[PDB]
Amino acid sequence: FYEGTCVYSGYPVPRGKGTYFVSLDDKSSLFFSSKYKNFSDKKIKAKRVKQTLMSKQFCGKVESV
Amino acid sequence: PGKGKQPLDAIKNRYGFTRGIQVGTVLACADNSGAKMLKTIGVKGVSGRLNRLPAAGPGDVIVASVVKGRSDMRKKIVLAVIIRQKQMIRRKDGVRLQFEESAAVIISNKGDLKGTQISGPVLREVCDIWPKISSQAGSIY
Amino acid sequence: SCRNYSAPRHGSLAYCPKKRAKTTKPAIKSFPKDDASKPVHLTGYLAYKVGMTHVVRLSTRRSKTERVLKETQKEVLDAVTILEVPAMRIFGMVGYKSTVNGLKAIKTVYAEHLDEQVLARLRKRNSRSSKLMFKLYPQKYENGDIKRDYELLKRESDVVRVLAHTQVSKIPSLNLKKAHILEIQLNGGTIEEKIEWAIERLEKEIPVSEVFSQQDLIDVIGVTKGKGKEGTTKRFGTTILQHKSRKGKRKVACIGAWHPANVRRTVARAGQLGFHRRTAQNKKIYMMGNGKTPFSTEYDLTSKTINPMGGFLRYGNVKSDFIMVKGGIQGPSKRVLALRKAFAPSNLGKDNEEIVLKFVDASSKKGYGRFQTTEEKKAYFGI
RNA sequence: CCUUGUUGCUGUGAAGGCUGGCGAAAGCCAGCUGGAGGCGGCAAGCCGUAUUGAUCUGCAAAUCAUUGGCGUAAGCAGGGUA
RNA sequence: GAGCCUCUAGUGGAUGUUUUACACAUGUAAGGGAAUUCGGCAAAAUGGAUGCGUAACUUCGGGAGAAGUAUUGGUUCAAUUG
RNA sequence: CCUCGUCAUUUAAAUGGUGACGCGCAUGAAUGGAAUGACGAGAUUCCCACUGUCCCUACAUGUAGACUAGCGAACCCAUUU
RNA sequence: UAGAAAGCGACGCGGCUUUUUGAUUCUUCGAUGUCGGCUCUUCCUAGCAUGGCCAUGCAGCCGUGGCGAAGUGUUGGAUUGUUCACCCACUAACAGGGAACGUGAGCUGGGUUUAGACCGUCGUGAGACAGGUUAGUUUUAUCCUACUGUCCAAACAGUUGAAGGGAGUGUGGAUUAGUACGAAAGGAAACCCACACGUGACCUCUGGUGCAGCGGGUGUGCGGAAGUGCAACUGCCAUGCUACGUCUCCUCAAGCAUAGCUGGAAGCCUCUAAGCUAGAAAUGAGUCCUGACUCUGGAAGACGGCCGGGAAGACGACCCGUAGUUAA
Ligand SMILES: [K+]
Ligand SMILES: [K+]
Ligand SMILES: [K+]
Ligand SMILES: [K+]
Ligand SMILES: [K+]
Ligand SMILES: [K+]
Ligand SMILES: [K+]
Ligand SMILES: [K+]
Ligand SMILES: [K+]
Ligand SMILES: [K+]
Ligand SMILES: [K+]
Ligand SMILES: [K+]
Ligand SMILES: [K+]
Ligand SMILES: [K+]
Ligand SMILES: [K+]
Ligand SMILES: [K+]
Ligand SMILES: [K+]
Ligand SMILES: [K+]
Ligand SMILES: [K+]
Ligand SMILES: [K+]
Ligand SMILES: [K+]
Ligand SMILES: [K+]
Ligand SMILES: [K+]
Ligand SMILES: [K+]
Ligand SMILES: [K+]
Ligand SMILES: [K+]
Ligand SMILES: [K+]
Ligand SMILES: [K+]
Ligand SMILES: [K+]
Ligand SMILES: [K+]
Ligand SMILES: [K+]
Ligand SMILES: [K+]
Ligand SMILES: [K+]
Ligand SMILES: [K+]
Ligand SMILES: [K+]
Ligand SMILES: [K+]
Ligand SMILES: [K+]
Ligand SMILES: [Mg+2]
Ligand SMILES: [Mg+2]
Ligand SMILES: [Mg+2]
Ligand SMILES: [Mg+2]
Ligand SMILES: [Mg+2]
Ligand SMILES: [Mg+2]
Ligand SMILES: [Mg+2]
Ligand SMILES: [Mg+2]
Ligand SMILES: [Mg+2]
Ligand SMILES: [Mg+2]
Ligand SMILES: [Mg+2]
Ligand SMILES: [Mg+2]
Ligand SMILES: [Mg+2]
Ligand SMILES: [Mg+2]
Ligand SMILES: [Mg+2]
Ligand SMILES: [Mg+2]
Ligand SMILES: [Mg+2]
Ligand SMILES: [Mg+2]
Ligand SMILES: [Mg+2]
Ligand SMILES: [Mg+2]
Ligand SMILES: [Mg+2]
Ligand SMILES: [Mg+2]
Ligand SMILES: [Mg+2]
Ligand SMILES: [Mg+2]
Ligand SMILES: [Mg+2]
Ligand SMILES: [Mg+2]
Ligand SMILES: [Mg+2]
Ligand SMILES: [Mg+2]
Repeated sequence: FYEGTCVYSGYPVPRGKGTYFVSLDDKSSLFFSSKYKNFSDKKIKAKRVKQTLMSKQFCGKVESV
Repeated sequence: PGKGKQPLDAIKNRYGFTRGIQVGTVLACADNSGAKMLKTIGVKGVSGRLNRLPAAGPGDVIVASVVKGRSDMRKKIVLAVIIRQKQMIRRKDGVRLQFEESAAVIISNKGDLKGTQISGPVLREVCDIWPKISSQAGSIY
Repeated sequence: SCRNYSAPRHGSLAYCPKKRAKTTKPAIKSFPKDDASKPVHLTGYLAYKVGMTHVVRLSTRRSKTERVLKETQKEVLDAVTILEVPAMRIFGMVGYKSTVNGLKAIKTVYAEHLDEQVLARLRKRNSRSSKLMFKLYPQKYENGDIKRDYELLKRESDVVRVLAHTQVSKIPSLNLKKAHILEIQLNGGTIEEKIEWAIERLEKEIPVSEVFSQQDLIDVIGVTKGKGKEGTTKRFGTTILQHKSRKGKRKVACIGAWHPANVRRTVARAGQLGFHRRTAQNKKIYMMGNGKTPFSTEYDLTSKTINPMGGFLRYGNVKSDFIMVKGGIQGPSKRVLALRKAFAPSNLGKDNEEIVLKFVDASSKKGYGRFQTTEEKKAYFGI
């Protein structure tokens, strides 16, 4: 069982962990931890954070769609 | 129970979430009635203990005064329902939520809404105990 | 003069004086009422605290008066504690007699062969002994002293209890070579039946499945975590004083009036906190199982043991039988606890409901645990 | 009262001066030069507002920390004399 | 001749123990933001230089750094103080 | 003095602040009277920003403190408490 | 609305209290720190809410007068140095008091009440004024006793229970039900579920903290790079600790006020004179914490130090290990 997939990191989230953040734009979004939520606020682009699943796919280190 | 000025006739069950909003808190108004900002002066249902400030969560009814809005409406006392909150909440299923900004919506003594449209997202649990809010909210979460 | 505003007291006087417990192992001091109408059964056991995890269960509990038509079912997430319970071994019995001064012990009788683990409790320092402990007692079997002893117990007794020890050698993480010994009461039938039931079982092993089953309510007795000497702010919960005060803010300001000219026992003072005996009533058994047989739910079709990835932090892996119970339990990992059948049955609706599990969490307790098995980790990373 | 010692860095830009424009005149407007003041921010120093802070069998029969006021001058100081 | 870091030249002892509570010098804090208290006391916030833009009143000197806003590192070039 | 004077404004709420009024216990003209500018570590009220002052406390650092070696006092004292 | 007495009760008369202010001067002038607030504990009842009842000008809803009862509650703010007062908001309700006008080697220092200075009124003046205004140093426990924990009196293993402590309180929703009751308008009465305050524990989750660990930049040192000192800044974060997180809290017996049964005195009557039944958040026990004197057992060796650890800790004490799934 999973809670979902983290918006910023790309990481799958275990049941009973993480949090949803809801913006006034009306969108609901899931984050793995406080670490990656804060990186969003500070406008760090995910592709530069080299341990993320997003970054690894973009570089072609991991096979993706 | 109905005592004093501005009594409430339409009591409902509380949920046990954390209480982010307390006396002194200024918060936005979400409806189209013409008020813009509300200043919290009291909470319904609170019996109190020494040195503690009264506090509320989503679904609770607050007493407030209108500090921004149209001229006919300012410096008057009014009742409102809390629809979203910036402090974190935990559902009994274990899911946790947090909104970007807190807000409330104005009601009559009988629990009827003052306006006709509500800006932005609203918490699911509120729509379970205040059914009229479901009709005119932006999105439900 | 009377004080200006009303307020409640700080802390409960039901637990004063709050002194330190004498030793870490508790005796069950009170047992539920006997009833001659039922078969002979045991009333308690010993267990070791492993650690905590969480589970998801299905529920359907609602007000009987709620007018909703649909049979609503809902997921609930709950925290649970795991206890390890290897089989205890029976090694003797005691009879008691009722007097104007309460219960008094008549005689104690021991098995012919006793284990090294139990003899080790009788000496103080383990590695320095001549081991001439029980070596002359076996003659009493030849002499008929045992047969005279049983006669006296059977003739003159009101209450009968067995002596049992735990097999510490099965739990290596304890670093312990002396067994723990507990006296456990027998309820049901008559004195004669109780004595015969006991005699049949000296030297043998009783599994936990004799005493408890799933969904049962039980009482847990233990000693809490220790916290050393502490001030009034933490020991009794009193408020901190004004920010600009000289001579310290974390204290009670006034400790009495002029008369009486002494300090009362009801005023808060600094001292020991923690390491006290406490009993938790009516906790419910969610599951019973074994540390090395995998299990599954109707919904989670993975097959896994109770052990999380990397084990529990300062314990490792469960190997024997285990019980799982709702909520938190006294003391740190590795402490001994006493389990008892509930003293009286509960009327509360939250206690008497069924339990149906759909998921149990097995992720790592060190750091953020993000996989449920080694197979998932090997699949997420390469190769 | 007599004889001596002690002004480093910066801001603002008075009087006086030179060009260009406007005006019938009187004299108005720009840009630059010049460097006045018991005039501003600071340094070395001199002082003593707050914390009713520390200390109160003190380091000390009046001290210490942070925070403050003035610092191109009815400013601070040694010796001789009344 | 500020604070911070180095060269020349000069420098130091009541012993061991990881050491509860309460202190005295300091750090950080979800949501709320003076509700605290005689009283925002203490703390936080603002901060240099460059440009844009600056009110009432006034003894016409001032107010004025009014207020309010934007910019600032490394590298490689043009141009010569912009 | 009566007095927390009356009316307006500031707050949800004003023994406070500012604006008006005046038979002023007992205002008033170098015993100096009245209206402003620039300047006060002077007294007082409000707003914006900001915050452990507070709700309601939690965790961590240095130095003392506990225990130990060497050195080694005083206030006070009818005392049986 | 009839009517002394549901509720009131003129004109008069008898008491109790010490929480107001007087009256008096017995104790202290080789010194008992003086108003208010903050903090914290206990007691009283003349009962505001919450539980059981009786009367009614008690239809129902809301009330009013009385009885046994002190277990649990009685709040957040604006002006003011205030106790007091007066308003706003919440509430089941926002009762009244005592303990050297409780509480300064517990704090604070706004008021009053030393020495500076202004104003008004009084005085020829020096000066006065329970008139107004502003600035004005809060010392010392290391003694005895109390109180809170700690060891010994009490070899080791298993227990017993004398006596002392004590704990859960309240609100709402749904259902009965738009029912009974009332001309109508209005409008009640268990069980179950949600919550708040209080109590005791716990870290699986989520916040917080950053001592161990990994990274980044500014000024200046070790010829460069690499490894790095000092001034200190900054992003993440194990274990642990913590609340803004999670779990927790009823059952008997004897009986108060009352309302009843049988029943004489007193052929009738009658709750009482003997005897019996129902009876409160109150009382006494159990479940919960502390643990006096005891009781049962093994064996010619036992136990303490020294050495090494922690789940325990101020120091002692407690839990453990020493030729082994021992340590490095
Ligand atoms: K962080
Ligand atoms: K008092
Ligand atoms: K007991
Ligand atoms: K100049
Ligand atoms: K001082
Ligand atoms: K010294
Ligand atoms: K130099
Ligand atoms: K320099
Ligand atoms: K204030
Ligand atoms: K005040
Ligand atoms: K102060
Ligand atoms: K002019
Ligand atoms: K100005
Ligand atoms: K007034
Ligand atoms: K006013
Ligand atoms: K006059
Ligand atoms: K005059
Ligand atoms: K004159
Ligand atoms: K001044
Ligand atoms: K420390
Ligand atoms: K020391
Ligand atoms: K005197
Ligand atoms: K005083
Ligand atoms: K009553
Ligand atoms: K009471
Ligand atoms: K004092
Ligand atoms: K003692
Ligand atoms: K012996
Ligand atoms: K008792
Ligand atoms: K945790
Ligand atoms: K943590
Ligand atoms: K150096
Ligand atoms: K964390
Ligand atoms: K009875
Ligand atoms: K008792
Ligand atoms: K012997
Ligand atoms: K040791
Ligand atoms: Mg208070
Ligand atoms: Mg501590
Ligand atoms: Mg002080
Ligand atoms: Mg963990
Ligand atoms: Mg010069
Ligand atoms: Mg000057
Ligand atoms: Mg200097
Ligand atoms: Mg001077
Ligand atoms: Mg002062
Ligand atoms: Mg904060
Ligand atoms: Mg914040
Ligand atoms: Mg206050
Ligand atoms: Mg200040
Ligand atoms: Mg004021
Ligand atoms: Mg005026
Ligand atoms: Mg005059
Ligand atoms: Mg008196
Ligand atoms: Mg004295
Ligand atoms: Mg005397
Ligand atoms: Mg005294
Ligand atoms: Mg009474
Ligand atoms: Mg007093
Ligand atoms: Mg005192
Ligand atoms: Mg004063
Ligand atoms: Mg004076
Ligand atoms: Mg002064
Ligand atoms: Mg570190
Ligand atoms: Mg090993």
